[PDB]
Amino acid sequence: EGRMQIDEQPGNAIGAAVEGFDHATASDADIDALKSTIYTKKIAVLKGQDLSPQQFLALGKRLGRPEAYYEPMYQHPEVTEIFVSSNVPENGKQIGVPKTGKFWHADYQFMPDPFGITLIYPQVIPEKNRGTYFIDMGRAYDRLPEDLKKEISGTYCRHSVRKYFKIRPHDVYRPISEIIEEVERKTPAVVQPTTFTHPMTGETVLYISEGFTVGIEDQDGKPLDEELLKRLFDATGQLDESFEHDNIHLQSFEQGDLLVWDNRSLIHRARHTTTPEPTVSYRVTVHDERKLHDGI
Ligand SMILES: C[C@H](CC(=O)O)NCC(=O)O
Ligand SMILES: O=C(O)CCC(=O)C(=O)O
Ligand SMILES: [Fe+3]
Repeated sequence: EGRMQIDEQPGNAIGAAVEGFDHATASDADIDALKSTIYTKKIAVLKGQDLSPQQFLALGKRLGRPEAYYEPMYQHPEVTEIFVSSNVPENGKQIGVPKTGKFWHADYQFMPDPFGITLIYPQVIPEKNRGTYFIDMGRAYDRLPEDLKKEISGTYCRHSVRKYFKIRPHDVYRPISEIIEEVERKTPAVVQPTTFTHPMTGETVLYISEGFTVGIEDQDGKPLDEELLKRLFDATGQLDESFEHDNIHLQSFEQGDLLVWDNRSLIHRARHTTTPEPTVSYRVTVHDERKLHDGI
């Protein structure tokens, strides 16, 4: 340690900026303070990071245990644990996958054991149409009308990647039904309580997203009408295509920034493709000292 400085946004405003962070030299107390900022301010922006892919993984390893993405076409060619979102060819070749995350989601919400912390290190940043949208789903839960809180009490949700699974090069010429069935086998839909208690803060989190949450079911396992999910998406801001809803936060960044966020509390989305500007980002996703929630 000696010079990491965390500047948290005041009051209830989301976010924090972190100056002087060096993952190779930060103390244990520095790391614990950064993690507390992540869980309470939700998004920590590390400033002035000039890191190789290997150094980025090393930074993630200070915060938790990295997990590689289960579909390897997303993986960086040198570092399996880095997920690459890219639409800039390198020597004419596609690296990673283009145009990822164009829907509201929490990362790995369709998997049984999601990690708690996402790290994004932007490489190529659109000049005009840059940033990622976020909604804090604990704050969104707290803002629901009381009767809507009651209606989801006791319920469970089903989450699946089936809508947004991306076709891979080796899928060409396969019948689509075989791919659909392979997705159901490899990544079956996962049931979770509709709300859970955040292990680090005690907040109640509404754990749903328009992109991955495919059904809601009662306290006894019987499917409820998806009109309930639509009303929850509506109330929490996930159906507002203008992105002006009060719950929505647009997180911008500049070169050298590195975003670290709470993947229990937040859902996120890419912006509309209103410009032809490219995006390249590297992502590391880490498990911290607790499961996503205590029922895992
Ligand atoms: C479906 C996405 C990948 C993609 O948007 O192409 N998975 C992100 C994640 O849930 O970690
Ligand atoms: O969830 C996905 O589709 C993968 C990409 C992603 O998580 C993101 O772009 O934020
Ligand atoms: Fe994502």
